[PDB]
Amino acid sequence: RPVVASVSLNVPASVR
Amino acid sequence: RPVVASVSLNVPASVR
Amino acid sequence: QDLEFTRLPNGLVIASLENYAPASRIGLFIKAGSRYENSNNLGTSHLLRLASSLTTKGASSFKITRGIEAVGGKLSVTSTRENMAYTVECLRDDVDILMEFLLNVTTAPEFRRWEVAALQPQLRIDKAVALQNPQAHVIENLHAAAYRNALANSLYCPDYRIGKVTPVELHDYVQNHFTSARMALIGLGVSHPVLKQVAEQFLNIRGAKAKYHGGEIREQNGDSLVHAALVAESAAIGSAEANAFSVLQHVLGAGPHVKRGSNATSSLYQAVAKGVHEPFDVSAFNASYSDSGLFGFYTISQAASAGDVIKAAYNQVKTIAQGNLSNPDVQAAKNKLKAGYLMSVESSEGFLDEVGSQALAAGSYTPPSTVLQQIDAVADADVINAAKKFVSGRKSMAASGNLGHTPFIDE
Amino acid sequence: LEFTRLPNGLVIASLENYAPASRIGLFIKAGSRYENSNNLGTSHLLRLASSLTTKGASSFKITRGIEAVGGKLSVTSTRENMAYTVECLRDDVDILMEFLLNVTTAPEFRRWEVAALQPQLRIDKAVALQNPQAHVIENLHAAAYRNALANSLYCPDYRIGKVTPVELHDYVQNHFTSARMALIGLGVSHPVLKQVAEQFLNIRGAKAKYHGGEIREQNGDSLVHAALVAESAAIGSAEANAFSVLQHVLGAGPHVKRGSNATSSLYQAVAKGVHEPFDVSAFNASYSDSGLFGFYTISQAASAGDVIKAAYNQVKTIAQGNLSNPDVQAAKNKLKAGYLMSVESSEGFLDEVGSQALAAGSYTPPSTVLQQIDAVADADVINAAKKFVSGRKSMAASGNLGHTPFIDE
Amino acid sequence: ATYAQALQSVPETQVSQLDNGLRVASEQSSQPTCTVGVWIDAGSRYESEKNNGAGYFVEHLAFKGTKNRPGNALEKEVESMGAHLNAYSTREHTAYYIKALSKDLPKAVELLADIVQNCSLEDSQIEKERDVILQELQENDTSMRDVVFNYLHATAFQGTPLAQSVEGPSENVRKLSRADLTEYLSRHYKAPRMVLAAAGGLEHRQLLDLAQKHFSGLSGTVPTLSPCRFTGSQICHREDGLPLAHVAIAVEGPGWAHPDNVALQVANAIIGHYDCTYGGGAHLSSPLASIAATNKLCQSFQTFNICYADTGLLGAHFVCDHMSIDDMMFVLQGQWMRLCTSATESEVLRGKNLLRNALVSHLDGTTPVCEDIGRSLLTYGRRIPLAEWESRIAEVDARVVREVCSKYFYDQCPAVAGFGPIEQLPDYNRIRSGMFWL
Amino acid sequence: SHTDIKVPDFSDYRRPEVLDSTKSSKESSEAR
Repeated sequence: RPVVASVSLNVPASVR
Repeated sequence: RPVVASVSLNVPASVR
Repeated sequence: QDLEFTRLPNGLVIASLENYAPASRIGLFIKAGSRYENSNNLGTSHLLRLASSLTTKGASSFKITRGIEAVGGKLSVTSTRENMAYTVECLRDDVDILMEFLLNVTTAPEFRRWEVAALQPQLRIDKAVALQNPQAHVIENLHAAAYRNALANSLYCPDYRIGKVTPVELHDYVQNHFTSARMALIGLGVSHPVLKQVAEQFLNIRGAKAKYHGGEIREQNGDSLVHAALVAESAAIGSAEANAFSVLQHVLGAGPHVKRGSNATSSLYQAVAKGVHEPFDVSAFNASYSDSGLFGFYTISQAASAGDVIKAAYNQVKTIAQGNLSNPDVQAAKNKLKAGYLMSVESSEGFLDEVGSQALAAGSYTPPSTVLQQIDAVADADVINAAKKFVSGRKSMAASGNLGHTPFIDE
Repeated sequence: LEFTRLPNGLVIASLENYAPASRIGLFIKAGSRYENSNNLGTSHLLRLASSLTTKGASSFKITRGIEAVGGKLSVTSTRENMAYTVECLRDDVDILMEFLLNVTTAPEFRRWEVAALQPQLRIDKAVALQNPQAHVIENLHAAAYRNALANSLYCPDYRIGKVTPVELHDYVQNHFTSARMALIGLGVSHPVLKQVAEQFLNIRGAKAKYHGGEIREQNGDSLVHAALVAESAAIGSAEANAFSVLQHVLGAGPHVKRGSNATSSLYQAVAKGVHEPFDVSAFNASYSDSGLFGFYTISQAASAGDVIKAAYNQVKTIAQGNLSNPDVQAAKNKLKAGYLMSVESSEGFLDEVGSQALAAGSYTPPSTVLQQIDAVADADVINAAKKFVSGRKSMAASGNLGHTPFIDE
Repeated sequence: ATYAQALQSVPETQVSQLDNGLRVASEQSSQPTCTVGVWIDAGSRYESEKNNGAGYFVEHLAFKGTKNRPGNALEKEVESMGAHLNAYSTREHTAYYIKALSKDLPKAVELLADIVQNCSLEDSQIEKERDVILQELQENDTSMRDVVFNYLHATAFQGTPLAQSVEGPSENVRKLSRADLTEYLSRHYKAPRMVLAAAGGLEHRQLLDLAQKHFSGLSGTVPTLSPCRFTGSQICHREDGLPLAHVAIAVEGPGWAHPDNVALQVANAIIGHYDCTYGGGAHLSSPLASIAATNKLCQSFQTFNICYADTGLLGAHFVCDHMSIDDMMFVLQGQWMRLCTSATESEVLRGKNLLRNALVSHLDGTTPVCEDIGRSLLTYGRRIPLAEWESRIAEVDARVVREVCSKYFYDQCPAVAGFGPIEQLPDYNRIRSGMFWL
Repeated sequence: SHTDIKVPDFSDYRRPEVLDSTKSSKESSEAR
C-alpha cells in the first residue's frame, strides 16, 4: 500500500 | 578470501 | 463556499476555504521527503519529523507544548518520500496564536545540541512501532530494490545513523528545502487575507531523479507468515496513464470494500480461490510519485504457498494483457475509483491531503467533478498497454517471512 | 601416507611421522549447504555444541580430561565441511580418542545446556563482524547462489532462542554418517584407527543454482568493502587451477610486507591516476558443486567505482589476449609455492588430506599437483577471464555507497 | 465569523417515525457522498449462556446469504456500485452501515431489508463460519488490549448478562443453532427498538419514502432491562513469560443520561494519555505523562468513559514493565485525589478546550456523524446539537469537579485487571487504601 | 481461551444486601 508516516505531539504515531 | 570459521575450547576464536 | 487559490511572486502558494466550520485547520505541505536526502544525511527526516516541539527563537519548546494544549489543539506531522506536512488543529477562536507557534518551528528553529541528543534514541522506538506492522520494511525494500538514489531512501532511519546525527547537518537541509518557492501554505476554516498577511511577514525568504534499475531483496526472518510484492515501473501522476493504473487497481483488487468479504468481483483474489484451500490475502499495489510511480501487488500467505499464489497473479495479469476482459468490470472498477476519491476527501484531513499535494506537483487545484471526467475518458486499450507495460516491463520484487518456497522473478 | 576405505564408505588415513605431537582431524560433509530454510543457523550452534553432554562421558569430564593432558579441541567448519580437529602428545592418544567420538557418536543434546549455549551465538557472530569481511562475503553466496551455499555459516538473530535439540538429531542422524566421513589421523599408526572406527563409527542436499544477484549495505562505515564475481568452476577440473593460477597473475595479496605488489597486474593498474590508499586482490573460491571467482575491493567512498572500473577493464585486457608468458610462469611459481607453504604445517597439511578424501576418494601428493600446474594453457587462462567477463555476474558491497555503481554501470 | 455562530449554522438534524416503530432521521450536508446505517438495541447484554456470542455470529452470515440476493450476489452489488461495507457489534448495540454516493442511495436501502429481515443463513456457511469464529478466539489471544476489557467487564458485572463476551465462549459457538438465531432474530430486530440514520448530500424525504417502501413491511410489534449492578473485585491472569503487562482499572460509571458524564470526559482528558511517541516528553501538561516520559516508567496508557443504560465504566488502561507498576498507580491515584480536592481552574480550561476539539474532530465526515445519531437515538432519546454540548460545558467549573470526583473516584470499590508479569501488582486492599488522600 | 473463562459465584460469602444481581449497588455501598 502507499505507505506514509504520521507522528504528532498528541496523535499517536501511525503508519498509513 | 575463502573465509572459514574457527572456534575451540582453548584456541582463540578466529576467521580464516 | 468556494476555494481560494493564489500564488505569490516568490513561488509560495496559498489557498483557503472558509466553510464557516468550527474546527479551524491548517496544513503546510512542503517538498521535504527523504528523496532529497543524499547518502550522508539519511535517517534525517525521521528525526526532523520529530524535531517539532523543540526550541525556536520566537518561543521555547516548553511554551509551545503547553500553548497548544491550553487551547486543546494538535500538532501532527505527515511525511512522505516526496513531502513533509505540518498539520494542526484548533478552534477558530484562537488561530492567531497557533499560527505563530507553527512558523517558529519551520522559520526559526535553532536545532540546539542537547535537545537533539535526548530526541535521537526516540528513533529506535518509532522505528520499531512500525515494524510491529511488518509491511514497513518489506515496502521500503522495494524502493531500495527498484530505485537507487532518491526514493530508495526510506522515511525512517537506519540504526547506525543514530548517535551520529548533527544539528549543522539539518541547517543545510532546512535552508535548502523549506523555501518560499516549493511550499504551500494551505489553510481551512479560515479567511484568505489573514494567511496572505502571515506569509508576507515570516515566510518572506527565498535532488536527482528516480532511476529505475530492477532489483530484488529477500528477508528470511523466521516469521511464520509471508509478505511479498512484485511490481513494475509505473508512470508518474498528471498523466492520464496514471489513472489507467488506478482504475486497473480496482479491476484487479482494491482490498475489501466489504468487511469479511470474499472480494468475488476482484479478478485476482477470485483467481486464487480455486485450488487453494487455505487463508491468504492480497491486493493491488499502486504508487504514483512526481518523477515516477510504482505498480504491482502485495501478497500474504503461508510459507509453502507463496509461489503457488503469485503464479496466479503473474498469470492473471497476462490474461488481461492478452485482451481477455469485459466492460462492466471496468465501469465497475471506475465506480470504485470514483467512490474512493470522494470518500477519501469526505474528511477535512483527507480533503486537505489532496488540496496542496496538487499545489506542489501541479500549481492548480482540480475539483473532484473534473477528476471524474478524466476517469470517464479512460480507454480499455490503455488499461490493457498498462498491464502490458507491467508484464513486458522490467521487474522489481521483495518479500519477507519464511522463504523455503518463494521463487524469484524469472521463475 | 596410508590411505584406505571401508565397505561402509568410511575413509581412513594415517602418517606415522614419528613426531611428538599426535593430531587427529575428522573431516565431514556437514557444512551449512545441507541446511534447509527451517534449520538455519544450526551449524553455528553445532560448531559450539562440542564440549556438551554425551553418553560415554559428561561435558565436565571432557573439559578437564583434555586439559589434564593439555590437548585441544578445535573445530573448523566450511560451507561444505565440518572438521573436529584435536591435538595432544602421542602418549595419551587413546584417551582423547574416546572423548572425540562421544561428541559425534553419542551426543544427547539435552535441553538446558543448549539454552545457556544459544546466547553465545550473539557473541561469536559479532567477533567476526568486527572483521567486516564476514557479512560482505556471506552476502555474495546469498546473492549469487540460492539454496545451499547461500546459507551462511553463522546464525541469523531471530533464529536464536528458537532452536530445538530434536532439530539437531534429525541433522546429526542424516549427516554424521559412515558413508560421508573421513577419520584422518596423524602422528599415529594405522591399525589403531582401523580398530576404533569398526567399534564406534560402525553405523550407516540440492545443488548451487547460480542466478545472478546483488546486495548493498549502506552501513555508515567510513571505508568501503566490495566484491564482484562470476560463476566459476568446481574443483577437480583443471579449469579450476586455471583460475587459481590466474589468481596469482592478477593479484594474490601481499607476498611482501608493505609491498607495492608491482608484479600484480591489477594493483599496478590502479596505481595510475589514483593518489590515495586502497587495497584489493583476487577472490578465488572452489567448492564441490561449483566455485566462485572475482576480487575483493577496499577503498574510500568516492573512490569505489573509480577503482573497480580498472579491474573490470583490466580483466578484459586479459580476455582480449593481451598477456605475456613470464607473468604466467611467475604466477605458476606463486601457486606452486603457496600450496606447499600451506601444507608446511601439520594443520594446514591436514586441511588438505581429507578435503580431497571427501570431494575425491584419493590423496594427491604435491608432486603430482605441480605437474597438473605445469600442464596449464594460456588459452585456458584467457576462456577463464572470458568466462568471467562473458559470464553472468554477482556483486555485493558495504560501507558508504554514495558513489558505488552497479554491475551494468 | 466565530465559533458560536458556526454551531448555529450547522445542519440541524431531522427526525421521522413510522407506524411500525422504526425511528428514522438524517442530516443534510453539502457532501456529495453519503452513508447510512442501522443502529439498534441488541448485544451480549440480552443473550443468555445458551445463546451467548450469537449476535456476533449473526454478523458473519448476514452478508453471506439472503432470499433474493443469495451468496456473494449481495456482496457483488456493492463492489459493482463502488461503495464500501462495514459492520460491528457491541455489548448493547450492533450496527451495519454503508458508505456510498448520493444518487445510488436508493439501491442501498433496498438491500438492508434483504439483509435484516430476509437473511437466509445457509447451513454450509453456518458451519464454515463456525470454524472462522474459533480461528479468531485464537487470534484475540494476541489482541491483549481486547483481552483486558473482556476480563474487566466480566468482573464488575459478574453474574449478570453483561459479564458475557460479545463473541462468546467456544462451547456455545460449537452448540449454536439456526433456531436460537431465529428466536434471537425474531425478538430483537423490531421497529420500536431500531434506528435508521444517514448523512451527506441527500434529503430527509428521499429517505422517508424508502423506509415507507421497504421497512414498512417490518414487524412493528420484548423484555426490558434488569439494572446491571456494579462490583468492586480484582482479577489477575499472572503470566511472566511475556514482555509486558497490559493493565486496567476502573470504577462504576453513572450511565448515559446522567449529565455529569460531561465532566468526567474532561477529567479523563485532564489526565489525558501518552504512548512512547510524543516528543513533548518532559514539557507535557499532564503531570502523569511528564513523569512517564521523564523516567520511562510505562510505554502507553489510555483513559475512557463507557456509557451503559444505568451505569458505565470510568477508569484507565496502562501498559508498563514489571518493575514499574506500583509507582504508576501511586502517581495515578495521586492525580484522582488531586482532582477530588485541589483542581486548578486554569487546568480545567485545558480540558474544556480539549473536549471541544474532541467531539468536533471526531465529527469529520459522515460516518462519525451517524455513529452519534444511531447511538444517541437509543440512549439519550433525542440528538443533542453541538451548541448544546457547549452550553453544558460552559456551566462547568472546579466546584463541579470536586463534587463529581468525590462521588465516583473517592473511596469507592474499584475493579482491577491484569494480564502479564504482574509480580509487582499490589493488592486490592492497598490499592483502595491508596484511593483516599490521607 | 480467554473468553471461555468464567467467574464463579461468591453468593456463599457475599453480603445479603448485594446477592440480587438484578438490583444495583450505590444504595447500600454508603452503608457497607
